[PDB]
Amino acid sequence: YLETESHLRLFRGPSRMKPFKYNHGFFSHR
Amino acid sequence: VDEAKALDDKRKEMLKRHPLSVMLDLKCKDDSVLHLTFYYLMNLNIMTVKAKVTTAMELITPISAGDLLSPDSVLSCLYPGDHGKKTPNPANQYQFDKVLSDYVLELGHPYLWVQKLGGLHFPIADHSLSASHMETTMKLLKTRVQSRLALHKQFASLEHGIVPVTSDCQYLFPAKVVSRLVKWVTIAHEDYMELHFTKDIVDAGLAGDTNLYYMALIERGTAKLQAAVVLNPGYSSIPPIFQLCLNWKGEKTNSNDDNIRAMEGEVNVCYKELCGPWPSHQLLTNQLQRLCVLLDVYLETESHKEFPQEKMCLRLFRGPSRMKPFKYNHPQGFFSHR
Amino acid sequence: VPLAVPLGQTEVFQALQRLHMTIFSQSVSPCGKFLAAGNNYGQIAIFSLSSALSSEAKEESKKPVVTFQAHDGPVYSMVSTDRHLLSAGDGEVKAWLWAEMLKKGCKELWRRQPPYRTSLEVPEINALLLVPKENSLILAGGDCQLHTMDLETGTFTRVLRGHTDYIHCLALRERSPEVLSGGEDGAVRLWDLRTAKEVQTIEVYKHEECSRPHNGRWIGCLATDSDWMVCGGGPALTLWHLRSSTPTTIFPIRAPQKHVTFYQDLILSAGQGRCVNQWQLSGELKAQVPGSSPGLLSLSLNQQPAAPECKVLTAAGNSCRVDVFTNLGYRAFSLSF
Amino acid sequence: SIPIDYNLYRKFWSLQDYFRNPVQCYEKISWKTFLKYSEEVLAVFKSYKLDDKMEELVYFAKFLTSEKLMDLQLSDSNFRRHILLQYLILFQYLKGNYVLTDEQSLWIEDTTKSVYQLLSENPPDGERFSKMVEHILNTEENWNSWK
Repeated sequence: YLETESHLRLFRGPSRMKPFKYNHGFFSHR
Repeated sequence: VDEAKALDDKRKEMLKRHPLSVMLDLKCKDDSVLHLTFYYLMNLNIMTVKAKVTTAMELITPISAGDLLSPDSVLSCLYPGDHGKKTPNPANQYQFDKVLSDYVLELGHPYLWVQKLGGLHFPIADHSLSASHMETTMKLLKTRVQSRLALHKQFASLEHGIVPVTSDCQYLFPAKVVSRLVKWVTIAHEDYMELHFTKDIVDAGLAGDTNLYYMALIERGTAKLQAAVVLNPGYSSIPPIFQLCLNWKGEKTNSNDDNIRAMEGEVNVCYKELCGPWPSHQLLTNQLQRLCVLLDVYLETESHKEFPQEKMCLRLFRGPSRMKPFKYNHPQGFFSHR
Repeated sequence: VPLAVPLGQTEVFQALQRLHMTIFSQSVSPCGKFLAAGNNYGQIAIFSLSSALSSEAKEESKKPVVTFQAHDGPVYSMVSTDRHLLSAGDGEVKAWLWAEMLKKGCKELWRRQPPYRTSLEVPEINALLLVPKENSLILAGGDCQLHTMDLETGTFTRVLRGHTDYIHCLALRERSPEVLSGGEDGAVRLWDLRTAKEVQTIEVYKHEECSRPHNGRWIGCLATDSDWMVCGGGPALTLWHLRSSTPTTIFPIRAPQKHVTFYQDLILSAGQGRCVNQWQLSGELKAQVPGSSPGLLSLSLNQQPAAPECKVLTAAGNSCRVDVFTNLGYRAFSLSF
Repeated sequence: SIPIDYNLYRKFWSLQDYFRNPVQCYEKISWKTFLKYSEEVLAVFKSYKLDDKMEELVYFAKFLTSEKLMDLQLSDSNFRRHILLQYLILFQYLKGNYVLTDEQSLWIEDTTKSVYQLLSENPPDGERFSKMVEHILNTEENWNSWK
């Protein structure tokens, strides 16, 4: 939440969701 | 006009300069001018040129600039080759055999393009022979002087350990870089051929006499990379060629490692990805910045830990040669394989 | 020594491509007369081998008679049939006719691509195995899976899932298991084609006689004598006895070996070194014949009927040239790409 | 048929023709071809490495200049002894117009020191045979000093 906040994809969906699912080694969306 | 109205003594009267000479100067869009003086030899039927590049500023030169704007070898290879050395017509070679480079430095260089400007056709002056060659050679001179001044600015920046990248080229590279340039020293030809890891450039025919030979040294933590650089004088049309030797653990060179050869392929063969706009005089800095990025990739993506892997490569090896990912992808920002 | 100086942007660029060329694959024609070489840049050269080995031979006879761009990515594998040349490139296999690749047309027959996990990498195809007794072709690569394809119709029948990392090489020995496969995970696996299952696994890094943890665990080469196996790569060049899975002898060499094969009663090897290594089956280094490349990636015995004069050993690797051995003690000549 | 290296055949018997006429090794182009061909043939001799108790288990007088054999002779050691002795006799003859470049003399000394090492690498008694060759060539110099 602190690193991916704007000043492989950063947002998706109507609520502009951040990627919080871990892949054992990158972050995707739920 | 009074002289125009009209065994060492034989050598002096054979190399007799005509008392009338022509002098033409160009100004470029860098508040700088190029002065050419064309001289004629009536005993040889050959006209030569002296050159002089002068800027409006004081032109504080760096150490490794050297033979960039030195008037002995500025216009040496406008066309591919021509060397500034040998006389064009073999009849003069037979005449001098009946009876030189010091006289070349004293008088000027007998090129082929100068004599095509004069109208001399060597297998009587002609305007139609001079016509198209005039515009082509003036365009080539205008590019050559701008290229040498841009290399002068880049070398003045590179001696301070800073790679000068422009605002346009920032999409070519990732943001964070760890490896830095600590040494940039011009070397000599024989010093280039004394190096053990540059046999292939010499055997291929690319390490000629009329080149500029440089040594870059790029480091990370206990990681030293010697990069020998060859420039021929047709820069921004023919790229510099690099040779790499990594003295990190033992001596990982081009003959005993394939990822070294992959980095050399990413720099030398794929150079047209690094050239920017039409005045693409920023090619050498883009090659050095890409080679810094490749050293970062080679050190972080190596399997076992002195260097943590922060790359998003998503696959570490592929192919029979077990290749590391060296291609950068900018709109998503990640490393793939070539 | 610098005989040819290029002096020109196009010729300097061609000299740079030749200087940075790697030749991955080799194939032979149905007759002995032609050779096919795959390229780093996705190109294919065709070598008139009988014209090179003739008594009348020119310096321009050691050149490709037809070279052509064939794939977008590198050509990692070739194989040849009674009529076709199958070439695995980017992620798919193309087919070429030996009769038409010499001509000016150079069209492809088909273009088959196996089904994937839809990941965004487009994985490679490292090894092509051409299976007799049934028209089939086994694909293996970065998908970590063995695909079987019919040669007549482009349908994919079996998918085999045993490895953890990707595969480097395949083998064939004409018995009940009949398919060996070695990969980056470090285990030679046996694949019975009838049951489409894994029947035996030989982990070479687990055995302490072979381990060598400095280079890592990756199997680059396999070979079969229908009872024996030669496994090499990362760990060591080892002779395994099948049905026992016991390491019998070790071949004492430092450089990792990228390719191995059985000769009449020798073992031929090539790797990161310069020379071709000739071993005896007991484990004694019989010979080392120096090649022109700094490293080699492929050997090929051209043992074909109806052309006994084209019986040579061809070697290729990290160069733009192919070493041709008319005898096993010295190189005769080399074919430029 | 059996595959045949024709290039090694042609260069080898051109060297034989140079041995039959030692006067020809004083021009420029013939000497350059002699340099290239002799260094290539000595490279083949260094790189083959016979390493032979086989001899423990009709006389051929002249050389058999046949295209088809060319490999049964390279596998033998007597053929190598004949060719290296013929090199040494040519080099001893050239040490006795008719000037030599100093670079040519350095090349002769380097190739002589290599050919003695190659004769030491013949498997039956290379060192004793090399000592015999040294003493016989010294006495040949003493004999040539008389006539």
